[PDB]
Amino acid sequence: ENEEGRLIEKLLGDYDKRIIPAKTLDHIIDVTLKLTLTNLISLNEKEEALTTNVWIEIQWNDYRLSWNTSEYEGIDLVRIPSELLWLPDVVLENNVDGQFEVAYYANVLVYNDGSMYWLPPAIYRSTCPIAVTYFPFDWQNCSLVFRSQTYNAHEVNLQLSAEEGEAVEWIHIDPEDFTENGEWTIRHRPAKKNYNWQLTKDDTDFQEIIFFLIIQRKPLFYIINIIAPCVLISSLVVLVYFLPAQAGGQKCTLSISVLLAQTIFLFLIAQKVPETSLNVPLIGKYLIFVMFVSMLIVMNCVIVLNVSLRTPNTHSLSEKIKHLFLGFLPPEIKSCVEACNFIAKSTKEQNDSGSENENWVLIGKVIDKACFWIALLLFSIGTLAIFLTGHFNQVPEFPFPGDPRKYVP
Amino acid sequence: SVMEDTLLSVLFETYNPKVRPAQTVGDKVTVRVGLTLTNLLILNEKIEEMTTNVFLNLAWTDYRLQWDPAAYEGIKDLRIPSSDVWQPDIVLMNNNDGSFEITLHVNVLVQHTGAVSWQPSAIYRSSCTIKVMYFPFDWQNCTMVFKSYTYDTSEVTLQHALDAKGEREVKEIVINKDAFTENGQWSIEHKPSRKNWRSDDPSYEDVTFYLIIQRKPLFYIVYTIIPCILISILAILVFYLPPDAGEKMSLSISALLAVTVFLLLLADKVPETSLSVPIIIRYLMFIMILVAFSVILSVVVLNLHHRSPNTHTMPNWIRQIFIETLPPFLWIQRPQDLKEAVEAIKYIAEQLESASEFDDLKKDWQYVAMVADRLFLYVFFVICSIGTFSIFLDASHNVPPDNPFA
Amino acid sequence: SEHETRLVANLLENYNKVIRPVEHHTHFVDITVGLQLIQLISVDEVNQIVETNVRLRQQWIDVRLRWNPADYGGIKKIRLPSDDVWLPDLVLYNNADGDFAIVHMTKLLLDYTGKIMWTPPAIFKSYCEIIVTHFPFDQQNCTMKLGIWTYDGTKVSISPESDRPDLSTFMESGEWVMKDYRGWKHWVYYTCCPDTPYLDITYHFIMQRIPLYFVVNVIIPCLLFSFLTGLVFYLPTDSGEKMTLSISVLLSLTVFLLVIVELIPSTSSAVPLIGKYMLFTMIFVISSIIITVVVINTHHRSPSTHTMPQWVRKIFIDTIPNVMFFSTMKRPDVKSAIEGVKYIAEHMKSDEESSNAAEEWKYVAMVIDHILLCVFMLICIIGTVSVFAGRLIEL
Amino acid sequence: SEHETRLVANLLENYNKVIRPVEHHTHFVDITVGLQLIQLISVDEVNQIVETNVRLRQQWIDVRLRWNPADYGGIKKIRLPSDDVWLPDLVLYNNADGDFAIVHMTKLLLDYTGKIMWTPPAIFKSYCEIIVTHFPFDQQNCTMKLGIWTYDGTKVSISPESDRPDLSTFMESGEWVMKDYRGWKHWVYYTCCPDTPYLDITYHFIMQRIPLYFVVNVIIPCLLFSFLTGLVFYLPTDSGEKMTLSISVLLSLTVFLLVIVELIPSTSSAVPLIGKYMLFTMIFVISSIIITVVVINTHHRSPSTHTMPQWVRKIFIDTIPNVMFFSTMKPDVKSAIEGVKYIAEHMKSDEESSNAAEEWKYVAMVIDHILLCVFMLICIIGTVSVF
Amino acid sequence: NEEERLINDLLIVNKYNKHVRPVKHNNEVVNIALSLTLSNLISLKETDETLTSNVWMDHAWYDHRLTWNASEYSDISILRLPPELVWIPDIVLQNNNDGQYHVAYFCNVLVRPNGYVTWLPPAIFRSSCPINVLYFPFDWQNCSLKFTALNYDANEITMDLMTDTIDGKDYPIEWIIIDPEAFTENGEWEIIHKPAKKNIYPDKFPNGTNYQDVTFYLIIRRKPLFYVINFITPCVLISFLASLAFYLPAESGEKMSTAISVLLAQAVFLLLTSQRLPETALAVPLIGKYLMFIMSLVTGVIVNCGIVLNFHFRTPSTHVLSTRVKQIFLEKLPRILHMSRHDEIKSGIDSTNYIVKQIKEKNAYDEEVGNWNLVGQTIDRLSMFIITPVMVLGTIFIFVMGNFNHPPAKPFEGDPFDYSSDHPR
Ligand SMILES: *[C@@H]1O[C@H](CO)[C@@H](O)[C@H](O)[C@H]1NC(C)=O
Ligand SMILES: C[N+](C)(C)CCOC(N)=O
Repeated sequence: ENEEGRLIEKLLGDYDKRIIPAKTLDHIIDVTLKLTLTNLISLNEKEEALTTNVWIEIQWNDYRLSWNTSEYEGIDLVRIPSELLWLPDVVLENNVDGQFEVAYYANVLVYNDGSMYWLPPAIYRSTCPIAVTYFPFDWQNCSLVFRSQTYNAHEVNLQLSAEEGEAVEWIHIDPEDFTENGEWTIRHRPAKKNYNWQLTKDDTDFQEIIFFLIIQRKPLFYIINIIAPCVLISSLVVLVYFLPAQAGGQKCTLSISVLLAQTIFLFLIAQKVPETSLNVPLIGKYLIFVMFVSMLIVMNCVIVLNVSLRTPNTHSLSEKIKHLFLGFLPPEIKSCVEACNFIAKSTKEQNDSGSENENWVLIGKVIDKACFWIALLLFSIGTLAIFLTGHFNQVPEFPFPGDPRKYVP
Repeated sequence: SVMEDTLLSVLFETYNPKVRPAQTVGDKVTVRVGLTLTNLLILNEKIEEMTTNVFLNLAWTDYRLQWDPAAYEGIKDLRIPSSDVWQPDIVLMNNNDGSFEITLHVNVLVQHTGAVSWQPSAIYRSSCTIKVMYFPFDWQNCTMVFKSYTYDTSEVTLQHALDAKGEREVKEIVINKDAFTENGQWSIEHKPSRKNWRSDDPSYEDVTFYLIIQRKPLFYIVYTIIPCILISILAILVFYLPPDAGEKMSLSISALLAVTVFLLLLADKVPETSLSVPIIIRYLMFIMILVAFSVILSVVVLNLHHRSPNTHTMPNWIRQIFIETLPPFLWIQRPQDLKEAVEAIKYIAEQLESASEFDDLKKDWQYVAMVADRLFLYVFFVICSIGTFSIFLDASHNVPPDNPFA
Repeated sequence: SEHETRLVANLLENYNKVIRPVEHHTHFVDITVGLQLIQLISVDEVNQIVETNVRLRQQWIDVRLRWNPADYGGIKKIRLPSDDVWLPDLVLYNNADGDFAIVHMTKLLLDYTGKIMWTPPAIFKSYCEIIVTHFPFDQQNCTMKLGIWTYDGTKVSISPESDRPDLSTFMESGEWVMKDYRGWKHWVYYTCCPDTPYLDITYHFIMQRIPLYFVVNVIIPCLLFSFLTGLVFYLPTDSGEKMTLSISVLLSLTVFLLVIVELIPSTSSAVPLIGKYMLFTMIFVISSIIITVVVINTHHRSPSTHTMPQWVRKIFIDTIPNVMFFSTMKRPDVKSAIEGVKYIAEHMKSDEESSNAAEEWKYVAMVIDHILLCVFMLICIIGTVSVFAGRLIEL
Repeated sequence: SEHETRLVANLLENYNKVIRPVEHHTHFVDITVGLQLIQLISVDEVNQIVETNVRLRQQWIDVRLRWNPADYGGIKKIRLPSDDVWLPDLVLYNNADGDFAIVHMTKLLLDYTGKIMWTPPAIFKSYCEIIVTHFPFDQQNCTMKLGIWTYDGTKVSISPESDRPDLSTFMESGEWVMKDYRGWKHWVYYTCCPDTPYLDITYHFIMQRIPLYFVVNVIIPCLLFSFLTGLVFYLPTDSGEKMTLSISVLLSLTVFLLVIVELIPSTSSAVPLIGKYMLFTMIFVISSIIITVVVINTHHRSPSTHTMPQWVRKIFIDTIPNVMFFSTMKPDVKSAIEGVKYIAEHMKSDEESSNAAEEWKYVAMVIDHILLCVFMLICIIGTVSVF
Repeated sequence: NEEERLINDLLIVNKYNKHVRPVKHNNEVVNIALSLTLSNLISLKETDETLTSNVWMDHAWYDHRLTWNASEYSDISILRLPPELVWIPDIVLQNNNDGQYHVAYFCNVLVRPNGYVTWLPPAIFRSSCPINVLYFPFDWQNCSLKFTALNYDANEITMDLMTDTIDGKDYPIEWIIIDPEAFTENGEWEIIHKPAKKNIYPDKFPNGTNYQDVTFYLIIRRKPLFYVINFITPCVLISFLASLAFYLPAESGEKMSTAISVLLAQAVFLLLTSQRLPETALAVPLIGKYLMFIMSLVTGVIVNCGIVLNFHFRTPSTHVLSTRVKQIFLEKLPRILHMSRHDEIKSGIDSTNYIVKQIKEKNAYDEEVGNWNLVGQTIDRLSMFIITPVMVLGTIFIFVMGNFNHPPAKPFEGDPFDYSSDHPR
């Protein structure tokens, strides 16, 4: 016969699960927490939520559920459904949804001395305020805040689990069950007991256990798929300085089209970053910079076209301008005779007008070359600087800058 | 009333709703299953599910719920909460979500002879395999498979529901004109019902309700097909523009990008199954490839138009075809001072004559370009018209069968 | 049924569902677990979640629930609510978006020998490591790890029904093809509980994506624009439209890049070949734009200020044109009047000289375009043959 | 604990959680209600719903749950499940996509004098009337109307715990800033129940949007493209690209306007200033396109079919050019004899026609300089005005 | 507190059965008064054809088992009981979209000493509302909430509209109640009519539960300023740009670009309009009709610009200016359309004669080209005069036909009653 049947009937008989198991008035139940991360499912940027697949290990002592193993044929561990027992209402407070408690209410391992061991699984969605300053070269500092929803520090004493005397101050990671995210690398994973000193040992919010996850984004996907195309397309603006400054040269076409492509890329980025307004993402800063540079290049194309396509009819080529831009930066017989004279004169005048047009075209070309050099320098420096400051965003060496401890097993 | 309370106390004194009513071991409970459709809400093509608002007309006999009306002040039938009586676990087996059971647990009607009738309402999301071949000129064949999740043929015998005058079975979905909203995008063509078995499983039996529905494609026509017809018209036009206009590439490329954008935005509404290419996507791809070839041929015509003796020499075959043979068929027929002054006049005249010959050869090249362009115009007009007409004629000849085959 | 009513009353009269169904606490419950796959609802590549419609068949013995048919009119099987009897706590370890355990407490079948068969339904939303490296010609291998949660192998033991999950009633997907599927049993030692093994059954399915939809809707337009890329070299410079063509191709490709990036997950573990090929095509179009800008500059080179280098002339007018066999290239006041005619003649001579030099420059530009057209057509065909290990052209 | 077990058994033995906690039915229960805003989860402008994470603190006295601590080992407080005792039915009147009442039945704290403290959490999805006038620099005022549903003022009375909601533990939004917040108690007479008033507490939060996401993603590109509008006037007609540039600017502006249309609700109560300004910018750009087409047509006017009118020559060639300063504008021998005379005559005619055409070109140039000056003036006065 | 004693007597001592109708004889009928209060018209999703409403359902009936003598107990004149302890009528929304049939919050009922029970729960309802897109965005919709009693047949409980007293005479409440103290006015939808009808279907029987219902209708008119400002004005301006594109000279080299860009903008507007409407085939939306008409017209404009360009770039080397086309496009139409307006000497003589002949031929060629240019100008002027009036008249007609669309000023066309709160019948 299964003696567990009569043992459990004895234990749960005359047992009230609403009563905190305090032996005396001043007894404080010590509740021990330990988080085992099995999968970092995702960090939803749009809603700023970190989803994790964890096993939360909760341990306490319930003196009511203790027995003498000799009276039950050596049974020293039984499994009782958690719905039948008193539990410390340990919940994830910083949850995006309304899910405070665990997902699946597993059984509780009850040992003969009253030790209760509860290890339910959970899919936790917790708020992670996302810093976009260095997107996509960013590292996020996500937190999981655990505290009792019901009992205050005068009743329940939350603590971190300790094995072999040493406290486990980190998110445990079982090698038998763990999967790499593929987009996020877990760099640090400390855990500490925190206090809200604005409160007192009452109010149920005085004490909490915080498990941290300093995760670094892998940017190769973002580089290859967004940044490299964006830089390559933005670099096309500098080509407009080698197109002819006349009808069919298509300087403005190229410039405006590069501007439109950058706008498309801005829309593309808008689908990847959160809609918060605390900072502009690094890639967003680069996009704004290149769009402004392309606007400047459109203006310069318009100006060079205007200069090149000038004529003596509308504009006069000043001698000072010419010097500056070309010296430093770079019966029947009489009627027939009259007809011939006029023909020669008209040809000469047309040729002179053509020569003036040629001078204007040359001035345009010189301006075009100088502005090409300026634009190339500007674009190269901007790109290099922005993505170098992106590449120099290291994850801090220590989980907490003040502490000298590494918080690793 | 007091007497109803007494009757309820007597009926359920020892009644176990967990036990299937079989007055003798081995008896089978006959369950009549009928479906009433109040609204066909959605046929979501992306996830391939049909959402319907239905009543599930169930009927069976429970010998334990019998009483003599004369002994209870003439009470002949009771309304009882569904959870107080045994009911067959009739569920929608092919739901797309996890919802197998009904939503609204109405009271069951129990008559004094033990006959129990139950008409719970539900919002069922049933998986429907979508045939994308003729989208949006398509008819879908969506089914709703109902059977007892728990009891097999050895325990319950599923039957068809009876009509109002319970003399003949109703082998179809019942639609109530008073309570029924037409979809507005789908028209119901057939709605049969049929009991299905499995030759490899003698314990399996279900009642399946089929909805043979036909789509009304006016939305898709107006918002995708006519704009693409206009784009194809522009693509045909590009061959009437003269090469000197400097706008041939603009027009052809604009048409190409427009049709590509139409395909990209239509990719949202079509299903993502790979068993076939919908007729609308096939038409869009045909137009896109036609416009791409229009771009290629416009580039060729522009290249031909801008040649000259200084760069190209016209080969014999080009002159033979495009100058002589095609144009008829295309209807596109086309004192030292005096001596030196004399020398200068000679030079001017020779320059003029050489320029005239050069321009004559250039005009020959431009005429070749014009003739080739006219040929392309005719060919592309024919191909575009024939292809569009053929595709849409094939689409138009796609109607559900008269016999639902079920 | 009176007999069945009495039997059900007697079975559960003094039955405790919190206790394991064993006759001695030393023994273990042997549970035969069989996973039946009904439908593959979805495969969310971006979120890396696979939704499947399954039945979780479980069988075990409960000696407390046995009866003698002769005492109950010959009843040999009954249906009991699953909430009435002890049920194993079988949990899906790799759950990502759904429930860990079974939530649809359907009725179970109980024989008179105590044998129980329980087949509840479930929608499993399990984590799926999506390998976007051959997309859209990829195959996926993601699993469903099932195991008893709170009982070790010495208390409750699970064994698969068969080496493979049951797909007898599987509903064809239309987006994926089932290549292979197995169920492997594991004895896992966790750092929580290092003295006893926990039993586990991991079912895995090899899914081969059917690529027709993605081919037609993504790849064919991209290939079309890529082919049009090299067409800009056949467009003459006098047309004044080369930038139009090249830039339109580039904009189309950036839009399609937007589509690609919103198609696949952002994981960086493996570089998607579709993304790499799109980047290479963008580099291709950018090089086309750069070199056609160079050609346009060459065509419009002013002979007055630029003089053709001897090497340029030799290479692009004396040797390369002879190599292209399939191209059709070419390889008183009366005095005042007298000086007026003089001036006209001299100006025409100078104009002819300048025009001949400009025409030489244009010839060089044309030769460069022909070279680049040949090179870019060769590169495009070589590329389109060899993408996705040729699976695109094979399809 | 044995003492606590016995106490809890004694308290709820004859307790009926359907009756109001009042010694006499003519009294009323005074419930101290406080709202504690934990986090502003979302603000859906299109759907006009505000989703907030709050903790609803409620306090009242239940005389039926008294005890003498000396009789129970000196116990002075216990935690009880909410389901075990009478609870007030506070309802969010303006619920839009959530629950009307509290569904998280957490445990409540019970004092030995009968005082009860209950602080269940909730996710309120309340209706929020969005004012789009100053988007994206707008501030929003929307509220949570909490009141007892079935008990009128004479049976259950609710009072605000504090003049303001508690935001001590509020998580900073990153999209919004709480400028002000307060809670007002009201006595309301409903047409259902006209004899007695129903009490409620309306908590409102004045939240100002942080306008940097939309400045970077919407306003800056729009300003860039609008500023490119004036470049058309400085682009010469000979370039053959005025219409390309102007059309591209107009298409980009309409694309961004259509994007803005997706960020705001479709209500007609107010016209957003951003939308109105974008519409005016498009009107200006289309007027500029009209004038650019007129300028292009003028520049190509053939003197053969058009003679410059006097009112055009007097004004555009003699008046504006002098006024506007910043620019830098302004045998067979007889057959041969007849032929040379004919050539000279053709040069007569060609020179005259070219002179007329150049006059037309000059008129077009002065026109587009006038437009460019107008655009620069508009831009300067606009940029000074905002500063 | 004597409420405890009263409740114990009513529910325990009297053995109240929650699952029995409150009747004394089985053949009696329970009358259920029903009324609806609209506190907020949350949304009307045209794409989903769903109406979301924040309403208060008001049920009222008599339960003879919940009567008491207010004097035997203390003067208790009212009592609040949870709905799960007393019999309540299960009135459900039959035409819901989601699976929500009942009310959101099951609040307490109010019971008076005479047995009059009232129940005023709140609810968020997502009803099915077919959308008439014929006149979008100048449309009015006719949404309904149909409530049925599926737990009992018409022979067991009778639904009714709740009555109200004004001067001692009862009049039914035949409308949705809009409480000024708890109503939020929608910024997009304006409530015109809000009648309530108690429908009976004689083709059915009182045997069953499909014989009766109470339906609350909601004729709401859209406020179109948003769509007029944001969707119609830009579209109209961009469309007029097309007609303007006829005034560009053929030499500009941007006629085709302008017309094409206008067409592409119109296509974008058409696609965005498609995004906002349900995919029903009942009728094409008014704005959809306008966009299709204008896109067709702009395609005609593009084709005619192509014709103009083809005519302009003709030359004697490839085409011949026939007399018919000449007299049509240079004589008649320009006036109709009011458009503006010793051997060295011999060699020298031979060479100058050759030069003169070439110049004469060149001038004749240029004259022919000029004639072709004039023909092109005549053609595009005629095109402008023929097309721009069509554009403006079509725009005005389509957007005046929409503006001349109002709700019918009376629900239920055959019913002369106003169904207004201010004139109860
Ligand atoms: C329905 O009503 C009709 C007409 O009174 C009657 O003949 C029939 O027996 C009734 N059936 C039921 C099931 O009430
Ligand atoms: C007061 N009110 C209208 C908000 C709710 C009415 O609830 C009752 N009194 O039954």
